[PDB]
Amino acid sequence: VSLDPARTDRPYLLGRLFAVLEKAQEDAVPGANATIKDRYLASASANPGQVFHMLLKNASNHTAKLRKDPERKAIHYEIMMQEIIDNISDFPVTMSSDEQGLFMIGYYHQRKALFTK
Amino acid sequence: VSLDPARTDRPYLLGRLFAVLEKAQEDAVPGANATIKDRYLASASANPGQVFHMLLKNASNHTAKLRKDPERKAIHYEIMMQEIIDNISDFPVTMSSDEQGLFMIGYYHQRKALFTK
Amino acid sequence: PVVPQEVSITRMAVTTKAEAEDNRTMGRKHIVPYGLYVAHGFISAPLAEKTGFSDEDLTLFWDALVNMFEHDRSAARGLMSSRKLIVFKHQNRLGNAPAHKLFDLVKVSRAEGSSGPARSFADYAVTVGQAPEGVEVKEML
RNA sequence: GGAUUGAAACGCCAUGCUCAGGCUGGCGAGUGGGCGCCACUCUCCAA
Repeated sequence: VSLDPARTDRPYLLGRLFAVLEKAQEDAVPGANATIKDRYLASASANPGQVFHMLLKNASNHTAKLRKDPERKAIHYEIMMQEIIDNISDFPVTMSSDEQGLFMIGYYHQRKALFTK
Repeated sequence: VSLDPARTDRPYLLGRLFAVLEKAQEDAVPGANATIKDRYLASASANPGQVFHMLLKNASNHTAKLRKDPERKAIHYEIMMQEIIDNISDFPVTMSSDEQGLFMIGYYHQRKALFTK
Repeated sequence: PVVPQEVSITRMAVTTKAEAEDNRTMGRKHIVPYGLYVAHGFISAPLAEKTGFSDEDLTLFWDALVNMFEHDRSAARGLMSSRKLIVFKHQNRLGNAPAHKLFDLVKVSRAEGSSGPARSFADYAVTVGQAPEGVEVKEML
């Protein structure tokens, strides 16, 4: 078992999206004292509709800063973000417990891939 | 017989994960009067889908302290968690008796390895 | 299959000279969220001819079977009740068919809305077949 | 093509572990605790 790029289960996709967002921030601001997951992990899993929009908004700044210098992947990150958010229909207001567990599973599956190769 | 890192039986993997989480907590807050083993061991083995989404939050909360020190002992736990979750697909809502026995066996197998040289 | 659940309990007092000194004790329980059961039975005429078992006794027996659980309420029992009763009556002093064939005429299975776990009698469907000519089947009980 | 104290030699017929008995009665996860302290979108470009 590993990351499945065709599951299409909404919590799974949300977990993947969160993983990529945190990776982006990490690249943008090295050595940060307080990261996004330290700030929002509980709420993001419990009530996606509350926070995700502003998390997406801030992401643009991190990508914009990166692509301003001769370093790239940033296009790769935004490509992942766009292709993932293409499949999501809408952010739920609330989620059940098993759905929250699926969220974490998706998050970890996604995160392991990024450090491969 | 000893820890088999290729068994891939879901209760076995859950048992291993519980032990690693307990180890992380112990490292984070020395000398705690109460530990997750006392608070949750009964519940998790019976209904995994209800509590793991909570345990994983405190997992990150604990790792945050360590990673913020010059104590570098602290991505080892994250690496282990990535390995273990890589084989899981979903959390069972309920488990049978023999499955719980296998869960305990996996837990004890995992715990012994952590204390080797 | 059934899936028992185990629940934890507390108490305010102690029974004997324990030097804990407030909360004082803890307990345990086991319960079944839901389940449905089936039972079989037989009656023999030659033996009744020896003991004298008579018809009015049979009527009383039917009544007791119907109203068995009404007086059995208890702390641990929960709620239990009966739902169905089918009787096969042979037409002579010795049967006209094997029992196992008769027991097969009754079938139980999930209703259309299975919806995973069963939690009420409405989740099942019960049906009865057609009995051989030598046997009478009455089910209104 | 006389004589291994030898040459021959059944343990055999057949019989029910049966009749029946409640794991019960019952017990509070309960008492209570500020996400706070504070910080310029700002410097200049004919129609």
